[PDB]
Amino acid sequence: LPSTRVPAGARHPIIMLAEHVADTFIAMGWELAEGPEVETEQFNFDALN
Amino acid sequence: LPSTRVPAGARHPIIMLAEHVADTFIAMGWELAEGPEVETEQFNFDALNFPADHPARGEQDTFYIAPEDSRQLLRTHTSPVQIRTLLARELPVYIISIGRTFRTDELDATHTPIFHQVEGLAVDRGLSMAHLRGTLDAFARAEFGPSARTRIRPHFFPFTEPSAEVDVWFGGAAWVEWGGCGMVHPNVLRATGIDPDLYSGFAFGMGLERTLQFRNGIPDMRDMVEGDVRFSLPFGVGA
Amino acid sequence: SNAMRLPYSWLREVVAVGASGWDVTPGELEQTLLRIGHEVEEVIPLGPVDGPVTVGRVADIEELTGYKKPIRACAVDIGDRQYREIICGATNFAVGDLVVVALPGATLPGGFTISARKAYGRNSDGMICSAAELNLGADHSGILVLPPGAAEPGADGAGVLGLDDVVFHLAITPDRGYCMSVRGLARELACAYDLDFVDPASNSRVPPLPIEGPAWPLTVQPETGVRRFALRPVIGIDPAAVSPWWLQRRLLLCGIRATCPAVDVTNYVMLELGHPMHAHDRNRISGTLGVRFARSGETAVTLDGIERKLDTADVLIVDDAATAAIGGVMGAASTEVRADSTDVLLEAAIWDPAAVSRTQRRLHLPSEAARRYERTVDPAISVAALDRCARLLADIAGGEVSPTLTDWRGDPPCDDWSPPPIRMGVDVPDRIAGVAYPQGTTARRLAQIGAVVTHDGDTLTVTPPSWRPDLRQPADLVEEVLRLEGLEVIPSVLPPAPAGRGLTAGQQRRRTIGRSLALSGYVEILPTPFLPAGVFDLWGLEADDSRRMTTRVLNPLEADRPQLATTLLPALLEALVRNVSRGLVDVALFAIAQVVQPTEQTRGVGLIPVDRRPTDDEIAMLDASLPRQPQHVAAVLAGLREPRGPWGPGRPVEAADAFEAVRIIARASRVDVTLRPAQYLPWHPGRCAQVFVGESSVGHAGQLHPAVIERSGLPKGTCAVELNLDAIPCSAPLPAPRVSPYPAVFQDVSLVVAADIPAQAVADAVRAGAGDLLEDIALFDVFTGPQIGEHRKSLTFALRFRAPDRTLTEDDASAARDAAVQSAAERVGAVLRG
Amino acid sequence: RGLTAGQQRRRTIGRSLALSGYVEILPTPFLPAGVFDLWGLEADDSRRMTTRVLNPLEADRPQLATTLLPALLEALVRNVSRGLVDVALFAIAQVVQPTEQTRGVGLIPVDRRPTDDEIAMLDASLPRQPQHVAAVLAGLREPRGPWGPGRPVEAADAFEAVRIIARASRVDVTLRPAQYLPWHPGRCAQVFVGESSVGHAGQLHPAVIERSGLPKGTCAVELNLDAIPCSAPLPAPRVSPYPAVFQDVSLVVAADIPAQAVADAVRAGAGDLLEDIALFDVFTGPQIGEHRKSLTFALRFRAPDRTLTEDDASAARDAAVQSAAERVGAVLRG
RNA sequence: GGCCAGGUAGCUCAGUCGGUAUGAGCGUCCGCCUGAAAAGCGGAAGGUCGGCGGUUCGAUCCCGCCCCUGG
Ligand SMILES: Nc1nc2ccccc2[nH]1
Ligand SMILES: [Mg+2]
Ligand SMILES: [Mg+2]
Ligand SMILES: [Mg+2]
Ligand SMILES: [Mg+2]
Ligand SMILES: [Mg+2]
Repeated sequence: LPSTRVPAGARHPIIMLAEHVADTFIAMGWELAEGPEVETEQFNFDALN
Repeated sequence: LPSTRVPAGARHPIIMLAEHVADTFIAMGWELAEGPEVETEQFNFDALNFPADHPARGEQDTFYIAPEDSRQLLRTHTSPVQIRTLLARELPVYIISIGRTFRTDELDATHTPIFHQVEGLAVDRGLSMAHLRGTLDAFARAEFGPSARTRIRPHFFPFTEPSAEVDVWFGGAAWVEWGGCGMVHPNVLRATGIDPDLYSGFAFGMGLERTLQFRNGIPDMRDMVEGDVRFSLPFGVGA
Repeated sequence: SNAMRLPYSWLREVVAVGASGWDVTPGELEQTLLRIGHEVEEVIPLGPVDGPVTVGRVADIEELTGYKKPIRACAVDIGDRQYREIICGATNFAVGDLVVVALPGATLPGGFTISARKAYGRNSDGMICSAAELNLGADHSGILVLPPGAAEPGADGAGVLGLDDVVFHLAITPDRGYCMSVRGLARELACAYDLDFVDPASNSRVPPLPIEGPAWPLTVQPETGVRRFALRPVIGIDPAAVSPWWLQRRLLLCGIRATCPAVDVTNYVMLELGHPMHAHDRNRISGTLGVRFARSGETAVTLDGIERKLDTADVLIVDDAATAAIGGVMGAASTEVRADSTDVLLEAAIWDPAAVSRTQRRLHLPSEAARRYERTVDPAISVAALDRCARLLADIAGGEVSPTLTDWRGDPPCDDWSPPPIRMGVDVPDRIAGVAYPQGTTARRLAQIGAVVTHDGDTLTVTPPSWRPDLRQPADLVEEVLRLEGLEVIPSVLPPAPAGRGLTAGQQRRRTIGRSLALSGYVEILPTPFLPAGVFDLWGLEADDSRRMTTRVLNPLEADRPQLATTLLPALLEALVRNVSRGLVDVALFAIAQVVQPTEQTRGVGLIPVDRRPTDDEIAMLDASLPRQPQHVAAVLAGLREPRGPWGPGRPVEAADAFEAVRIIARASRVDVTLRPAQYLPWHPGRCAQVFVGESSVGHAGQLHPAVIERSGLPKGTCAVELNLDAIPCSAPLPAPRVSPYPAVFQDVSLVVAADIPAQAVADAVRAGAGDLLEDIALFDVFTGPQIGEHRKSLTFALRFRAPDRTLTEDDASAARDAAVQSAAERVGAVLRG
Repeated sequence: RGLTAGQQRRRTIGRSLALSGYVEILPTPFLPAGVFDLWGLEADDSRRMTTRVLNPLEADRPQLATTLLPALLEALVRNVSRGLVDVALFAIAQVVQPTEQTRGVGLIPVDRRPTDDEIAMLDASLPRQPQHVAAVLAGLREPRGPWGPGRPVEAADAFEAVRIIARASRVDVTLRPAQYLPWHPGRCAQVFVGESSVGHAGQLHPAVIERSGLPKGTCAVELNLDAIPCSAPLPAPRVSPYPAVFQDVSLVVAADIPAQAVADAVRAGAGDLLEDIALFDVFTGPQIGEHRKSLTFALRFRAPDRTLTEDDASAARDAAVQSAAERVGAVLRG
């Protein structure tokens, strides 16, 4: 008989893929950074040649 | 108004600590190995340079598997995983192992017969005591904060030479013994088909129950292993 | 044991011979001993005492009668013209004995101030102190009696007793047997402090006694492993003599009791030089002394009066009449020294360490001599220790050293006891330490510890001394250099670890399962690997149940629990009983751990030579001799599964909660499971499911059998689940869903089946017949009214049909529904509800 | 050093919400056409101060997202309009909150490294952009089945999402009644970590629901994860081997008194003997005064060094009753 | 290993050297009480007194062996 009173949940695959990519690089010694989406043109174009 | 119709759950703090320790070493490129709790005497003693009929093997009490003189036992440490790794894996080797270990100690507020240990083993070209000390300091910083200071002092273990013990300084603040370490004995490398003139290595071992005892100030170690929910629940769900 | 007790004054004295004026505080000494590798278990200062604590002599004793214990009124001479009257309850002294008196105004260790009390109808002007009250020794049965000549009445007690001293309790590692003596520890301190060392066993400190002939006829069987056997007699010792106080005090502070000068001298030289010594009554030796293996069934009475069953691998000392000693463990009662012994034959022997270790362990005799021999004793100092004994005993007991000496040194005689030389690069300690040491550091440190060092360009040839049999490989020499320079100078450098692969799939799976169960209301516990006593009998298992084929432990901490866990449930149920029996009655526990399931009787594998790599066949052979150790996840539930609250009274645990635990683990493992009714103890045969992943069975779940619950003292309705994680294949699916933008069709179907038909079987049949158009199916009603036949039930499923490329008509969905109904009719005997 | 504390928290929050029946979505950062006008927000609402886009994909959606709710409520409409009417979605993403008009920074020479003062000048010219977690719910919260007909979503399900996030963050939250559009003013809770406001939760305003085409009874949550401090507590529990004492206390309070406030007052007065406390009864009726309610809490007392007498426990209970009288005006049920 | 000393209700313990442990505190159950509880008052249930044997007409108690703790 059905026993799960909790509805079906799921994390997004893209988040799951990002987690798997992040874990792959942490295992190689790398780290995870941060970045704003609203960016200045100094950091998005000017400082990148 | 209360809305949590689910009972409070929790993972055990020792499992959470092992998971934090495993994450700490994986973040440095290390991997996590496995090992059976019932181990042959060859891998628990003979391959680890334990001398026969010597107090190095005699004064250490062991849970032996029936019948008598069966060359089978409950492993006294996670050190046999060093033998299994060096026999199965290719060089270089940078591994940690977290598993149950068995000693014949009476269960009280600071001792437990059945506890969990963290074994570390690194084998590579040009590994020195400085690399062991660097690994130990990073380990202690991850578990005891950035202000954690360690000290190593000489000791003895059959499978290491030189051998040492690790103390930690995070009473209120003094030197407390954390675990044992040392360079992998060249006999252990020869017993696994490794040239001691080409490869060197170090190893270490810390008890998880002992680590959690002074990292959190827990009084009774009997509460760590008896399974009362009053001990686990305050630690939260844990991931 | 590995304990070494010694007072600082003695240790300081031996160091100070070569380093006059050397003196350090106890705190610094503890740190220096620790920094070179000597575990300091305790630092015990003697006393302290304050006020009038003086030596006295008991000049009279009056026996006060009529009490609960014999009480003595004593007149004590304390060195002045007025004898002090003191009441004492001890009976271990006589008139004329020297004692230690604490007078009124004195303060004993513990803050106890002494005053004159009116006790037993008499005047007590102080007290006669025991070693425990003075914090000198552990004895408290009687009072302390100093040997005659120790001091005169009126001497300061603290000075005579040496209460300014400090006792160091050391734990010596088994690789440093040479440190079980003042000689070794003093040499270590000379190394640590860069001091000139005068060896207390050298010929300048123990000048050799004459050698004019053999001391006793001796035959040695070299197969016993004896390396040296020396004998020298001391004749005409005074049976009335007692050891001086300085000797008895140093023995006491080292944990040894004084008895007679012959035994005291052997014990004292043992502590000073590290060479065990024994005194035989020579007048009780009959014929030639023989060193040989014991014979089968041979016994021997040790000098403690206990008969010892010997073994063919035990080494004995025998004469023509009896056994004289168990070689290197204990002497026999036949040649022991007694109160009337006048002629003594001292024995200085070096025994095989392995033979002594085997014998003393089998006989449960870890004597002071045994633990030193099993850790190797310097064979070069045997005659030195012998001569040191003979001269000290002759001096103390008024005897005369005999100029005879027997000295068996092997066949052929061995003249040099030095280990083989070792070749090592001059910078090898630098490379292993990661430290550039100053030039000459390695050579200086290795010569410090007593080795001979010769230089051949860049290669050192190092011959370790005879008392360091642990120095066999260059790594051993490296440790000597590093520990003496100090491990604190080694820098902290992170190793060059390569890019790793992270956690295995199995390691990530255990994390996900533990996280999901904890978030679902379960508490994790660590299961003990030892099964409780007769738990399978409580479960009512058959005698041939595979769970009973366990692995037993020879020496468990609980004799009733030797076997290892073939299932995680007994440990979880024990933790459940602990919780419920302490007021936590609504509990759900889980555990992820391994079990031990052997497939054959315990078969051991012989010793493989550890000088080479074991072949792949030998590696696979050692693995097959070990029991199988699969990873299991298990859980137990009792009490309320849903707590009470403002919503209602809560819900008691039922079997469906255990089935839900299976589904949580399944979703955490990214696999699909099927549940089928099963019979499997200790579960309830009507409320037990067998869990399958594909066609492979992975465990069981449900409510436990009520008879098992009663017999085990468990809460009623206790449920349990156990799965073998190793039997569940690791899966990494890659779904590629295509969301249909067209509307769906909602239809419900009511099917009547026999009560025994599982609902999942009706659902699978509906899916099989409906086809690809079926997007979702959910059971939402089970009805069992008499309108339905007896032993029958109505099941209503909600169906959702959707096409990927078109909008369906009601007839389109009804066609798929009718094919699903026909499929249920054929597979589970379903009838459309009328 | 691996994952930062915050990065670990976002994983635990995502794992816990999914295991609790929530489906994650990727929220779009482009606000719908006048979404705040649908919410009825005031013209001076801090959420209306958005960053605009010069060339948007759609000329009627050029505003950036100040809150994650418009994107989640949009994804909720897609699911409900396509037959999936019982939904619960969440999203863990950052938002955009400018504190002034869009200001520009002059060109800094690329041939050199900008000084730390030039870096700080470039950061201040950007919106704050904190990491948020939000969720929306509609339809059946508990699906129907053989157990029964299921439970529709209610405001308490949004508050439970807060407690799910709070447990994943290893922090304690307090909920207080509050008015904050687009939430229903009588079904809205402001969430607090210590003294810092971290977001809101509860049922949505019925006018907002009708004007947005949302399902009736839609509930929503939104928390500011950057306002929730990181915590790594080190508990040191000591399990008492002595038996406990079970007692219940019935307290009458005004209807507006939150049940958690009474629980906190009972705990503060009961002292260290109180091992557990749970509310299991909320009773109204003429036996109790008008606009009042009776709350019964189950209490568990235990000493660490002794067995208690019933008088020991009752003494701790009376002290708890006194503390509730002084803090929330509670009256012992007579 | 030594002679002792502990093992007693669900928890923590007291107490008995042969026919009731009139066991305590808390835990469990019932009644009064309450909308439902708790307290309060009034009552009940539950120990095969560590296990296996022996002695005895009968053993928690005496004897032997054993298991589990502290000195
Ligand atoms: N368990 C353990 N492991 C060790 C590894 C090196 C030195 C000492 C050790 N004790
Ligand atoms: Mg060494
Ligand atoms: Mg008890
Ligand atoms: Mg009642
Ligand atoms: Mg009552
Ligand atoms: Mg009774």
